[PDB]
Amino acid sequence: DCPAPPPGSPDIRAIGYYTDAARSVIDPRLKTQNDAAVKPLNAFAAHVAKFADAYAKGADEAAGRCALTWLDAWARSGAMLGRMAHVNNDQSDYMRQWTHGAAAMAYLRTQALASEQQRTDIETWLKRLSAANLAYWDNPKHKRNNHYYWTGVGIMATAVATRDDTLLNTAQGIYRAGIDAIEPDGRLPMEMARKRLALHYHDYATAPLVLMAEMARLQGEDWYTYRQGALERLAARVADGYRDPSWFNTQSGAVQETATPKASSGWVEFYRLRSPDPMRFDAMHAAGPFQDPRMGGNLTLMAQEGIVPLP
Repeated sequence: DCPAPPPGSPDIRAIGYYTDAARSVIDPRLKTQNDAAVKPLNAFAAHVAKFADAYAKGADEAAGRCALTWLDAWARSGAMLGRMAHVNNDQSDYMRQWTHGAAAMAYLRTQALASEQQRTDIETWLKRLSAANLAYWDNPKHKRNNHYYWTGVGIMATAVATRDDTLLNTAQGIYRAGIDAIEPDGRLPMEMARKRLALHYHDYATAPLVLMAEMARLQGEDWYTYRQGALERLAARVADGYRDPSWFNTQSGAVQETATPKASSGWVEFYRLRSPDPMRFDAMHAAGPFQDPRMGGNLTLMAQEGIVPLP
């Protein structure tokens, strides 16, 4: 039975929860407040990915159609296309970026089940979300860290699902901006500035980059050839960081928070298949399986079976 979706409100009212300039110290009451405010967005993402995962298992046409029912409801309500309410930061825009990515990823996986009506309304919505999220970054002040790279997930998934060569080129630029930002020692300076979370955010920056390159495979393109060796350096630094945080400790100036690779760390499920040295990523692979609705759902199964299930 396909549950009723949350309201697809045009407006988003998120609240930033970091207190320091490095955006590494969390106010627990602001975080709890945000989680309540963005509950319909996280619930939307979690369900459409749940439904896409179940469709991908086979013999569950119904789950794929339930994902589409949710997507079509939010598309027809103009969800997230209204006001991005500013409380103390741009958290509302960050949510639109992540939720667009989850929505476009789910559509990419389930569109074979979509009626023409659903295709028209969802794709129009996803293209409007792509234009809105991209326009946010037209402001110079907004620094293009991992939030920028995650914006490429929704743009890329929309591009592949709609066969929009223009959005494809926009997504490639976002991917390449990330690859271009990798320094010769493997670091991403804006993620290295997050102190105790430097490892966490190098991990979180690698995830959309890898996902974009993997979606490019769906159209026969090998984006891993761009600046050959840069992504490998970044990805290896992350894998090494979970083994031993000494290098991140030294370059960030802070002792990294102890954490097991989880969720969006599942970019490793794909990258271990692309790396010339897969054994570097066995430790991270062993922490699987990995699931993240913002990346389409079960990364462990998608790496084995493909992002888009066979119709």
